[PDB]
Amino acid sequence: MSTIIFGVVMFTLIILALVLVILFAKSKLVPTGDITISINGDPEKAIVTQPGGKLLTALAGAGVFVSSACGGGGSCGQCRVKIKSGGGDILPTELDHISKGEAREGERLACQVAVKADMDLELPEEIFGVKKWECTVISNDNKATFIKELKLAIPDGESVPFRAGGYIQIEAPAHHVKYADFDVPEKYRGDWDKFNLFRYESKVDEPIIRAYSMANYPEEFGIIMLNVRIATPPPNNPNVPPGQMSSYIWSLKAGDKCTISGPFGEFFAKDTDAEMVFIGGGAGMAPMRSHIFDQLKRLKSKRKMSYWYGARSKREMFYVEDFDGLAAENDNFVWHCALSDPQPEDNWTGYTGFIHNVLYENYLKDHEAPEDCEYYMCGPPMMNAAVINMLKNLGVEEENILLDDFGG
Amino acid sequence: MITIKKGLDLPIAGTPSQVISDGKAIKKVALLGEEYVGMRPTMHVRVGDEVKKAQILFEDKKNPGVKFTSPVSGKVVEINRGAKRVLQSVVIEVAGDDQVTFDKFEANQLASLNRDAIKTQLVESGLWTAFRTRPFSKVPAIDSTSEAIFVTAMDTNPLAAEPTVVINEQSEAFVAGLDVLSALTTGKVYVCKKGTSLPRSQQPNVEEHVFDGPHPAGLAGTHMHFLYPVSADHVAWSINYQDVIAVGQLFLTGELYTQRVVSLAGPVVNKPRLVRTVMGASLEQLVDSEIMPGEVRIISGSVLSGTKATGPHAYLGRYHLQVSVLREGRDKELFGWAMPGKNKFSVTRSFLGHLFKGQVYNMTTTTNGSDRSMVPIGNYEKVMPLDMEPTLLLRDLCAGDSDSAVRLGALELDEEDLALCTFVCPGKYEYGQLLRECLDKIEKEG
Amino acid sequence: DSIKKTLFVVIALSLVCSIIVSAAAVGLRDKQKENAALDKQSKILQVAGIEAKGSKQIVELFNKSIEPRLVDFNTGDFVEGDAANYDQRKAAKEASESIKLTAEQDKAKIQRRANVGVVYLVKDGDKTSKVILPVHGNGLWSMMYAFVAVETDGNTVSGLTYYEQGETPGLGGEVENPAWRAQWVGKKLFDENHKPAIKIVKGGAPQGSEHGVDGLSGATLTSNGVQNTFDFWLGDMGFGPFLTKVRDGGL
Amino acid sequence: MEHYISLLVKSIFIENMALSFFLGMCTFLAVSKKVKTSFGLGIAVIVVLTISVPVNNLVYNLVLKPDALVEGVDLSFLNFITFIGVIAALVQILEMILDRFFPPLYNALGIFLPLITVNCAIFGGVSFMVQRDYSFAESVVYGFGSGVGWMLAIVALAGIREKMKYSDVPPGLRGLGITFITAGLMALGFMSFSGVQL
Amino acid sequence: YEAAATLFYTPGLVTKRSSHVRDSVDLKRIMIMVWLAVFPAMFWGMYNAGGQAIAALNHLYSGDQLAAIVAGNWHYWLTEMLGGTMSSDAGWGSKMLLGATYFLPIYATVFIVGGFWEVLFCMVRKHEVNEGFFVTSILFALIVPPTLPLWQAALGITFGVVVAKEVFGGTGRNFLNPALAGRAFLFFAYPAQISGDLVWTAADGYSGATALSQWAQGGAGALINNATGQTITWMDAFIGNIPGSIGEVSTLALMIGAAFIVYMGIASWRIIGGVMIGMILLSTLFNVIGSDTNAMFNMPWHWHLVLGGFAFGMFFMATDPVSASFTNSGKWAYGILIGVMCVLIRVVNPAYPEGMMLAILFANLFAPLFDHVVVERNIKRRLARYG
Amino acid sequence: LKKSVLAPVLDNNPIALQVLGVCSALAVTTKLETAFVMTLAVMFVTALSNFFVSLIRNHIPNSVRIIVQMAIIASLVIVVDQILKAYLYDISKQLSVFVGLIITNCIVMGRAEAFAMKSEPIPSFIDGIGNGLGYGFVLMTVGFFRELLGSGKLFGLEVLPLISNGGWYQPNGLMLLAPSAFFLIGFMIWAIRTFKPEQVEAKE
Ligand SMILES: Cc1cc2nc3c(=O)[nH]c(=O)nc-3n(C[C@H](O)[C@H](O)[C@H](O)COP(=O)(O)OP(=O)(O)OC[C@H]3O[C@@H](n4cnc5c(N)ncnc54)[C@H](O)[C@@H]3O)c2cc1C
Ligand SMILES: CCCCCCCCCCCCO[C@@H]1O[C@H](CO)[C@@H](O[C@H]2O[C@H](CO)[C@@H](O)[C@H](O)[C@H]2O)[C@H](O)[C@H]1O
Ligand SMILES: Cc1cc2nc3c(=O)[nH]c(=O)nc-3n(C[C@H](O)[C@H](O)[C@H](O)COP(=O)(O)O)c2cc1C
Ligand SMILES: Cc1cc2nc3c(=O)[nH]c(=O)nc-3n(C[C@H](O)[C@H](O)[C@H](O)COP(=O)(O)O)c2cc1C
Ligand code: FES
Repeated sequence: MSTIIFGVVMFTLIILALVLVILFAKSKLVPTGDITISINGDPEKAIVTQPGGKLLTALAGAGVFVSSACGGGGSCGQCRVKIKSGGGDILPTELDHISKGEAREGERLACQVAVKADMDLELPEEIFGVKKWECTVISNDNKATFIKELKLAIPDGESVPFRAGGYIQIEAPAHHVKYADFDVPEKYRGDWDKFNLFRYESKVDEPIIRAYSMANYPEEFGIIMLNVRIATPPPNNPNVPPGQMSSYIWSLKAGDKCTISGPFGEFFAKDTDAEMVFIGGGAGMAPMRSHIFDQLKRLKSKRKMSYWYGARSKREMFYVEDFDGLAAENDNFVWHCALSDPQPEDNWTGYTGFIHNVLYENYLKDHEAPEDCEYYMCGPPMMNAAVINMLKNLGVEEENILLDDFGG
Repeated sequence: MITIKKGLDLPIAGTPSQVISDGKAIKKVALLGEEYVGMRPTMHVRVGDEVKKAQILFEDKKNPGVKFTSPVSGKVVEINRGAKRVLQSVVIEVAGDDQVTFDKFEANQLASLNRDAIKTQLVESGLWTAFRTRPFSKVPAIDSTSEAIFVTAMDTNPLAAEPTVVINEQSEAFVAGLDVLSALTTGKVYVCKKGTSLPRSQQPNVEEHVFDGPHPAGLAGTHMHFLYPVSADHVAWSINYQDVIAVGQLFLTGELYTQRVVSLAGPVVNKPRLVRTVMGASLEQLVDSEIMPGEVRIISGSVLSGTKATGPHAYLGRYHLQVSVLREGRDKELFGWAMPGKNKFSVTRSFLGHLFKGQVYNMTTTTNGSDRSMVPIGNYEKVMPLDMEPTLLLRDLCAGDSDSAVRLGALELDEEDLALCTFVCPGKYEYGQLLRECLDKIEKEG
Repeated sequence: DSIKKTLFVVIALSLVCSIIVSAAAVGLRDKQKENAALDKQSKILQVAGIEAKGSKQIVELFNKSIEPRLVDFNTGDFVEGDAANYDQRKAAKEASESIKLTAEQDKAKIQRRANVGVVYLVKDGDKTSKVILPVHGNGLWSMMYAFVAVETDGNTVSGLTYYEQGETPGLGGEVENPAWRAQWVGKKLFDENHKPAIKIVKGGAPQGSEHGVDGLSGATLTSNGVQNTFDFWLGDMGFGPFLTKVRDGGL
Repeated sequence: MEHYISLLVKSIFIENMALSFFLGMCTFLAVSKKVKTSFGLGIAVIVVLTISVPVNNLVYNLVLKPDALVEGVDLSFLNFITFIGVIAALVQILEMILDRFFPPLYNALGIFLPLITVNCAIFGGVSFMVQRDYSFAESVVYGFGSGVGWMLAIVALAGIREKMKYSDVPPGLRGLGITFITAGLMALGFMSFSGVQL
Repeated sequence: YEAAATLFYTPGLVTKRSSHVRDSVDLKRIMIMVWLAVFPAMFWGMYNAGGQAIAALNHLYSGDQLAAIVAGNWHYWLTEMLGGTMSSDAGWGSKMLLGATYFLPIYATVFIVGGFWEVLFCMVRKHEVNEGFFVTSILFALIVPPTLPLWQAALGITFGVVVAKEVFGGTGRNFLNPALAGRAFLFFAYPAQISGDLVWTAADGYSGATALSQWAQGGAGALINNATGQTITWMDAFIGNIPGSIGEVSTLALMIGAAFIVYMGIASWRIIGGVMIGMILLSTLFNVIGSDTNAMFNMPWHWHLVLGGFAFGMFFMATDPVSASFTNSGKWAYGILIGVMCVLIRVVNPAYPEGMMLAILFANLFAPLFDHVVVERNIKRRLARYG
Repeated sequence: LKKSVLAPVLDNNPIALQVLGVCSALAVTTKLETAFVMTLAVMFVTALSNFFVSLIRNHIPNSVRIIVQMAIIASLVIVVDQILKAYLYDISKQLSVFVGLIITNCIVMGRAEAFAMKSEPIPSFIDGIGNGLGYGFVLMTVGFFRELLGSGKLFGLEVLPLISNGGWYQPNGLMLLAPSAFFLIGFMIWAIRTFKPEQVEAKE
């Protein structure tokens, strides 16, 4: 019995002694002092936080969204920051995302940097322009059998500093929406009723964010135009849940308001004297319209231009009036379109099949310098892969191949 | 001064007689677009266009400002493009004697010209493409400078010509080119040569260095490894002696000088010798009625690092100074691998051939075996005079470990620095392609 | 004040864990000791030739038939003490209770011998039929421990079992083979002059030999180990004087 | 002096922790990819083992050993908790020291730095020391030798794995399985010292 | 058959890239040359095995007992049926025949089983079957006792070919010696059949130790051939008139064979010299230290050379290019380590009388580390801007 | 429920995919009885440590998290050791140091840190049981081959009559040494990743 008490006392004493030693060592070694961070060279808006923690969290608290979309993971980005002091160490986890040629310039991922000492950043000026507007929807009318156009008005008359081809960030809270409430004109409801898609419904639990390219160009002041597709489960896998934000965006009625952020963008045109070739299909119409309108009307460049668009059926074509007007007004721009698998009722006359095949057969097969001109594309992965392969086969270098990408 | 112990002088048959004679008439010349590393051409001509000597044919997208010009006056007759529309050659049919002209200077003024004036003249005339850069063996950017320009006044390739015979005819032009290079260098100019006498330049920048030994002793890679080790921070420029003569002639007479003196030799050449030709000449017409009957392979350059001259590529290379011709060994022999070959060459002592000193072989284009994994019996160490671990470096290249290859010294090498290693590989590997792939990767993502 | 909470949590958790650990460790101590005691007793019964199954039967038979005793190696006389709980290995390791052997004496390569050893007397009644001697020595890979039971004349073996050898199975571990062990019964440890005479014959022992035992096939180093074990433990530095007393009839 | 030299060589070669007792295999197999990373991890293991074995020797001989504190009480059932607590505290203190003074090594093996508490080699070394009843100097020498042997084994495995950049392992074996087979062959080679008793 | 043409003829291929001429040597010739270099050792091993067996048989039995013994063993009565004899006056032909009836079945089994495994792996992986398995199989067949069971030989070759070579990608892709890996598998799996006094002479009921075992027991005075009652001399051990593994006995024949491959540049004289240096150094150190209880302490280097499998390993198994170091400086260290380990295992390890295969397998683990040290020094020299 | 219990058997096996608990696998797999007892002990300890760590997860301070977790684990292992010595004396003797080394078994600490510290008690208990089953799968599979081919026995019952007992089978002596365990685990991983190719590691 006397040994049980000894065992208890010795266990407690040994554990307590080890804990006290660890605490004393921690007190003597770790700094324990606050840190100061300068977001750039050298605004007065220095940030003072406690030691440790993630640099991404510190910037999010300061209000400079990187990114900062999810606060971790490093899955995608557009999650990079520039450092000129403090964080001079190199972490092995950043090399597989940052190339050797650009790592030496002092660029690091925000979600990887650790706040152990005072550091100074070199963020590009564009980041500081990020802020939100509570835009009011002008209209959300339907344009195709699976696509709608959303137009927004900036409150208080504020104008967005942006470059043609940019994209915005859309943020909405949790919601529950049924597909039966969609305001889809009967003109496009034939396939909807054939597939009985109105029976679907969606549920969201927490606020969500997404990115959307804008169909307007700078001369259109105070208006943000977006082209949105319906995230509908495939007929092969109806049991798959539908989209989380596309359903709410489609159900959204005119006159409502939401919060958008940005703009952001890197899919800008190059300032050369060479020809421009634009390729698109379905929802990709927004960046193409932005680029074409900007280049033709605002810049008034004489560079040769052309646009090639792919559609499922003759019912899927929109902006046709604007593009025909542009072609008539300017001899420097001419556009063509082809139907992948139109219905017999379309009574279509013209190019058919894949847009990439049509383009190669009609324009590039006879072009004298396919590599000289620049290629801009945005569309479904099926089209994108074929177009990339065809251009590589023709010998076009990556420096002249540019595209917008989406996924999930 | 410097003696190379490791190497190999290939005892191939048909060695040229070092005497210069007039060559056969040439009707077509071409510029080959695949022999310039990293070149992406922008064509400035089209089939049927008349051209003058030194007129621009195309530029480089990846190297702004560099011009590739016509060696002769005539008409563009072909523009050959291969897989993925890769440019193969631009063929010009000789006609007329039109040309573009430039400024003239006296021998006194050459050593004291502006680097900018020299650069503009060279670039405009198209002679700027004679230079190459270690690492990556690319044409220098027109806005860059190098502290070391290496002149190659020796040739140790098998069946190669004798630089002394050629230089003695153009001593004044050689000296003028040396003066221009001394003005252009910003460091020193290294004239790497053999133990015999050559015309000298009085400028203190120009230094003559003597190399002795078997083949690799005559390579710019070896010369740099021994006199100015190169790396990412230190880059040297390389130019051969005939290009130096061309530079001297350009700056002395104000017009491009496209003459060449190559060696036509090989086991199947009836009368090996040196012949006067023109830059980018047609090898098909050059070797007409000069070879024995049968199926033969014509090579632009040495049998160690040349280019097969077939069809669209049947034209003299830019950096090649010899034409090699040898038979095609498609024969199959019973137990040929087990014979006690008195007529079989090898750097190992497993054949009877090595016992007959001075023997000369009628070598063919055979791979004496099939592809296999590397079993390092120590052949590479016998032919590599540089301070490297050849077997480890080659295994690194084969595995594709570019970072470790750079650490082991890949940045100092050209495809022609591993020709002997490819030669003596029991597994029949070809390390030039692997080295080029690794260098391309380093350049692209570095 | 984080420190207050961390100290409180650590102390409470330590108390809760320690009570359980200590109670478990102290509750099972007697059974843990009894398990080892039973394991020891089983081997002695087996070598003595008494069949026993189960802990109850093992304990009953061991208490009925066996009688541990302590022996002074130098003189072979019995000594008083707790023979049941004596630990000869610890005694040998201890400097106050052991002697450091010399190269000329350390035949078996044990390097140390306890001053007092323990033997077990097999009794079928008032008289004693056998005495069991624990012996050990170095093999090729490890130290090997065995029990040898000798008749009451002090010359004739009745059985031998190796209970801890750790040699190579099939080659050196054959010391545990029942067929090999059965060869020892009837052999005589001493000759007419009362000197050790056990022989581990290489290549097989003669027919009907009274001193030779077949050596292990292909395991001459372990055979040498066994031979050295017996050469030492039958000598003057081992059970020599005690076996002399037994032969004279002091058992 | 011969005693300690023999003990050191025995620990390094005859009783190699990695390839004779086979302890610490999880990290010995995971972190063998690069020679210099293995070198750093082995240095850390050396430091931890050398510091920890003698400290546990002192604690065991002063408190836990039977009859050490009071006549008739044996607290040997606290061996596991005492050993693991000492090892964990030392690992944390070394982690803070490396963080403050050695950012290079800290970032080199930051992920596995806290995982050397669970390395079976250190706990096994402490247990073997307790069994063998070493003195203080013997404990120091034994810990140092065991750490050095573990470092040698892991560095050799890393060298082999680097040499294997030229291999053509089947997809199913690529990685874990081939590393297991390699370690088995290494143990086969290390069996040369089996019969040596030192 | 298809395999016939692809092994007897040459591919008839040409080149495709910048090196338009190639060396005559190839892997096929290299491997066949190494395979031919062990023929004298193989033939002497057969003859010696036959001679030892006949001498032991006539030492043990005679007359009707010998007749019954020969009638009861297929080796013996096949030798007699094919024109040979089993009497004391048997000639070199009879001894060679008796040795052949032991060696040939082992070699055939090893070849067939290992070839099956190699072909299976190469066909499934869609490679081209290549040489070097010839060397592996012949060496494995030569480094085993004459009495090894055939199923054990099959298991050993299976382990060596599959676990050590094919699983890493085949020839040129491994890091360990395949033949020695198979031998070690046998060593540690069935030690009773590859050690002791009952396996090194193929005579029924005969027990006898060999020179390494006898020296460890009683020094140089214990070297006695009990079959003939004579004393083993240095010349006997050098010529190969001693029991042991089949092809290891004749140091003279092994030297004759190795001289050719060393001259041809296939084997590394650097490795051989390193092995010799290490052996001499450690043996002389042991001789100087001395011992009063271990007779192996006073065995000189020239006796170390001619006993056991030292010469065989040094000449033919330590020179495997794939398992060795890839640097000239590292080869010396590799060889020195092999020699030192061999002598150490011979002397201070009482469990094993010989240590060649263990030493080579140990050095196979550390060769890449020597390469690492050398290459790191080279890289530092380069960074100093001296190439 | 069965998802959390059965995933660590083949989909997320500790030894074959996570590389945890290799030492005991190499050590205690020469006899099926010792392998089985080790499997049960690891299951018990991991389940209970997960349960308790999850119970008190909110109140553990970051400064001494390792100390708290290892105190719980070591207490459980000490109790298990006492029970084994009291009731399974022979098997405890055979295991020797590896009963104590359960504390440093990587599986227990990994599951405590990765799951229990952020999950609920019952889920943590189930996760511990599942990981124990996954560990035992490899333990028993290796032990079966090792024991059968090294001693011709299963659970101590003679299956192949040995040559020394008048039988026909000669046991393999390499099956009683670690290299056999290394090779067996390697080939088992090969088979698993052949039947489930999604686990194949990329060439990079
Ligand atoms: C920079 C950028 C710009 C973009 N611009 C545009 C644009 O201009 N126009 C446009 O139409 N799109 C654009 N997109 C695509 C973007 O993803 C849109 O938000 C798109 O409409 C998807 O809508 P969502 O996010 O509501 O659907 P999500 O739910 O994010 O994705 C839909 C898919 O996820 C599946 N899914 C949803 N919930 C679950 C679940 N719980 N489990 C399993 N599967 C689930 C659905 O079945 C469907 O397959 C852009 C993307 C990026 C990155
Ligand atoms: C990858 C990890 C390691 C893998 C290890 C694999 C081990 C595989 C073991 C295979 C089993 C072989 O088992 C062996 O088979 C042969 C087949 O004749 C049996 O037979 C053999 O012995 C008998 C004994 O009476 C002889 O009469 C007979 O001529 C002989 O063939 C052996 O007695 C048996 O021991
Ligand atoms: C792997 C292996 C293990 C061995 N184990 C033992 C052993 O445990 N005991 C033994 O006596 N011999 C063992 N030997 C045999 C010895 O090495 C030695 O050959 C033998 O003792 C000589 O016996 P002999 O005097 O009859 O020739 C083993 C051999 C090998 C290869
Ligand atoms: C290449 C080679 C390596 C060998 N390696 C070993 C070894 O490591 N251990 C061993 O006990 N025997 C080994 N042997 C076997 C011995 O050399 C020899 O055949 C045997 O010892 C003969 O009996 P003896 O030991 O009495 O001389 C090897 C043989 C050869 C040919
Ligand atoms: S924080 Fe989400 S990718 Fe970086």
